[PDB]
Amino acid sequence: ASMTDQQAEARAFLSEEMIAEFKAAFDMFDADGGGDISTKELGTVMRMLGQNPTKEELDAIIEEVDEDGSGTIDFEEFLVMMVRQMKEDAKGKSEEELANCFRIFDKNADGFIDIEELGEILRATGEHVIEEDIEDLMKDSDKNNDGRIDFDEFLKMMEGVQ
Repeated sequence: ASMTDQQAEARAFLSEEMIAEFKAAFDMFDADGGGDISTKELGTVMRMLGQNPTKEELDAIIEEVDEDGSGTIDFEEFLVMMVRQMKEDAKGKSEEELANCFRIFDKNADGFIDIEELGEILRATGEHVIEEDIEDLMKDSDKNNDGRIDFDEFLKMMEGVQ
Protein backbone atom coordinates (compact mmCIF):
# COMPACT_ATOMS: atom_id res chain seq x y z
CA ALA A 1 0.00 0.00 0.00
CA SER A 2 1.96 3.06 -1.24
CA MET A 3 1.04 6.53 -2.61
CA THR A 4 -1.90 6.72 -0.16
CA ASP A 5 -1.70 10.28 1.26
CA GLN A 6 -5.20 11.59 0.42
CA GLN A 7 -6.64 8.03 0.57
CA ALA A 8 -5.17 7.39 4.07
CA GLU A 9 -7.00 10.58 5.24
CA ALA A 10 -10.43 10.21 3.60
CA ARG A 11 -10.30 6.54 4.72
CA ALA A 12 -9.66 7.49 8.39
CA PHE A 13 -12.57 10.00 8.09
CA LEU A 14 -15.06 7.09 8.47
CA SER A 15 -14.53 4.28 11.02
CA GLU A 16 -15.14 0.56 10.21
CA GLU A 17 -18.75 1.02 11.48
CA MET A 18 -19.44 3.75 8.87
CA ILE A 19 -17.38 1.98 6.16
CA ALA A 20 -19.66 -1.10 6.60
CA GLU A 21 -22.82 0.92 5.75
CA PHE A 22 -20.98 2.48 2.75
CA LYS A 23 -19.91 -1.05 1.64
CA ALA A 24 -23.62 -1.98 1.15
CA ALA A 25 -24.14 0.64 -1.61
CA PHE A 26 -20.59 0.08 -2.98
CA ASP A 27 -21.21 -3.68 -3.48
CA MET A 28 -24.28 -2.72 -5.60
CA PHE A 29 -22.19 -1.13 -8.39
CA ASP A 30 -19.66 -3.91 -7.64
CA ALA A 31 -22.06 -6.54 -9.10
CA ASP A 32 -19.61 -8.32 -11.47
CA GLY A 33 -16.40 -6.70 -10.10
CA GLY A 34 -14.20 -7.89 -7.20
CA GLY A 35 -13.47 -5.30 -4.47
CA ASP A 36 -13.39 -2.46 -7.07
CA ILE A 37 -15.84 -1.20 -9.76
CA SER A 38 -14.96 -0.90 -13.48
CA THR A 39 -16.42 0.83 -16.60
CA LYS A 40 -18.36 -2.26 -17.84
CA GLU A 41 -19.63 -3.02 -14.29
CA LEU A 42 -20.96 0.58 -14.01
CA GLY A 43 -22.85 0.42 -17.37
CA THR A 44 -24.56 -2.84 -16.28
CA VAL A 45 -25.69 -1.21 -12.98
CA MET A 46 -27.04 1.86 -14.87
CA ARG A 47 -29.19 -0.41 -17.09
CA MET A 48 -30.67 -1.94 -13.87
CA LEU A 49 -32.41 1.44 -13.30
CA GLY A 50 -33.45 1.64 -16.97
CA GLN A 51 -30.78 4.11 -18.21
CA ASN A 52 -28.60 2.94 -21.14
CA PRO A 53 -25.44 5.10 -20.96
CA THR A 54 -22.29 4.64 -23.10
CA LYS A 55 -19.26 2.55 -22.01
CA GLU A 56 -16.72 5.14 -23.28
CA GLU A 57 -18.86 7.86 -21.61
CA LEU A 58 -18.74 5.98 -18.27
CA ASP A 59 -14.94 5.60 -18.63
CA ALA A 60 -14.62 9.42 -18.54
CA ILE A 61 -16.85 9.50 -15.41
CA ILE A 62 -14.23 7.28 -13.66
CA GLU A 63 -11.22 9.19 -15.10
CA GLU A 64 -12.35 12.28 -13.12
CA VAL A 65 -12.56 10.15 -9.93
CA ASP A 66 -9.06 8.71 -10.66
CA GLU A 67 -7.27 11.62 -8.92
CA ASP A 68 -4.09 9.51 -8.51
CA GLY A 69 -4.50 7.74 -11.90
CA SER A 70 -5.82 4.19 -11.27
CA GLY A 71 -8.35 3.65 -14.11
CA THR A 72 -11.33 1.88 -12.46
CA ILE A 73 -13.19 2.74 -9.20
CA ASP A 74 -11.82 1.34 -5.91
CA PHE A 75 -13.50 0.94 -2.48
CA GLU A 76 -11.42 3.72 -0.83
CA GLU A 77 -12.13 5.77 -4.01
CA PHE A 78 -15.83 5.33 -3.19
CA LEU A 79 -15.14 6.47 0.42
CA VAL A 80 -13.23 9.65 -0.62
CA MET A 81 -16.33 10.53 -2.70
CA MET A 82 -18.32 10.80 0.56
CA VAL A 83 -15.34 12.67 2.08
CA ARG A 84 -15.64 15.38 -0.67
CA GLN A 85 -19.35 16.08 0.08
CA MET A 86 -19.32 16.52 3.91
CA LYS A 87 -17.48 19.86 3.35
CA GLU A 88 -19.84 21.97 5.53
CA ASP A 89 -18.46 25.11 3.77
CA ALA A 90 -19.86 23.97 0.37
CA LYS A 91 -22.93 22.49 2.17
CA GLY A 92 -24.20 26.01 3.03
CA LYS A 93 -23.35 27.32 -0.49
CA SER A 94 -26.97 26.45 -1.47
CA GLU A 95 -28.15 29.23 0.97
CA GLU A 96 -30.72 30.83 -1.39
CA GLU A 97 -32.01 32.95 1.54
CA LEU A 98 -28.49 34.43 1.93
CA ALA A 99 -28.49 35.26 -1.83
CA ASN A 100 -31.50 37.56 -1.18
CA CYS A 101 -29.91 39.46 1.76
CA PHE A 102 -26.58 39.33 -0.14
CA ARG A 103 -28.10 41.37 -3.02
CA ILE A 104 -29.59 43.83 -0.46
CA PHE A 105 -26.07 44.89 0.63
CA ASP A 106 -25.08 45.67 -3.01
CA LYS A 107 -27.58 48.51 -3.70
CA ASN A 108 -25.56 49.35 -6.88
CA ALA A 109 -26.50 45.93 -8.39
CA ASP A 110 -22.93 44.85 -9.27
CA GLY A 111 -22.99 41.29 -7.83
CA PHE A 112 -20.71 41.77 -4.78
CA ILE A 113 -20.68 44.09 -1.72
CA ASP A 114 -18.18 47.01 -1.66
CA ILE A 115 -16.59 48.84 1.32
CA GLU A 116 -18.20 52.13 0.14
CA GLU A 117 -21.67 50.51 0.25
CA LEU A 118 -21.15 48.86 3.68
CA GLY A 119 -19.38 51.99 5.05
CA GLU A 120 -22.32 54.45 4.97
CA ILE A 121 -24.74 51.55 5.65
CA LEU A 122 -22.96 50.73 8.95
CA ARG A 123 -22.32 54.44 9.76
CA ALA A 124 -26.00 55.32 9.02
CA THR A 125 -26.87 53.68 12.41
CA GLY A 126 -25.42 56.78 14.19
CA GLU A 127 -22.87 54.86 16.34
CA HIS A 128 -19.43 56.55 16.50
CA VAL A 129 -17.47 53.97 14.46
CA ILE A 130 -13.97 54.56 13.00
CA GLU A 131 -13.06 53.97 9.33
CA GLU A 132 -9.81 52.33 10.54
CA ASP A 133 -11.96 49.67 12.30
CA ILE A 134 -14.44 49.32 9.38
CA GLU A 135 -11.71 49.01 6.70
CA ASP A 136 -9.70 46.48 8.78
CA LEU A 137 -12.90 44.48 9.51
CA MET A 138 -13.47 43.97 5.74
CA LYS A 139 -9.83 42.90 5.08
CA ASP A 140 -9.94 40.70 8.25
CA SER A 141 -13.10 38.81 7.16
CA ASP A 142 -11.68 38.06 3.67
CA LYS A 143 -8.92 35.42 4.03
CA ASN A 144 -7.77 36.07 0.42
CA ASN A 145 -8.64 39.81 0.45
CA ASP A 146 -9.95 40.59 -3.07
CA GLY A 147 -11.47 44.02 -2.24
CA ARG A 148 -15.21 43.22 -2.24
CA ILE A 149 -17.33 40.59 -0.46
CA ASP A 150 -18.79 37.94 -2.81
CA PHE A 151 -21.51 35.32 -2.16
CA ASP A 152 -18.68 32.81 -1.44
CA GLU A 153 -17.40 34.78 1.60
CA PHE A 154 -21.06 35.79 2.33
CA LEU A 155 -21.63 32.19 3.59
CA LYS A 156 -19.19 32.57 6.54
CA MET A 157 -20.12 36.30 6.74
CA MET A 158 -23.68 35.37 7.84
CA GLU A 159 -22.67 32.02 9.48
CA GLY A 160 -22.09 33.46 12.99
CA VAL A 161 -23.31 37.08 13.35
CA GLN A 162 -23.36 37.30 17.17
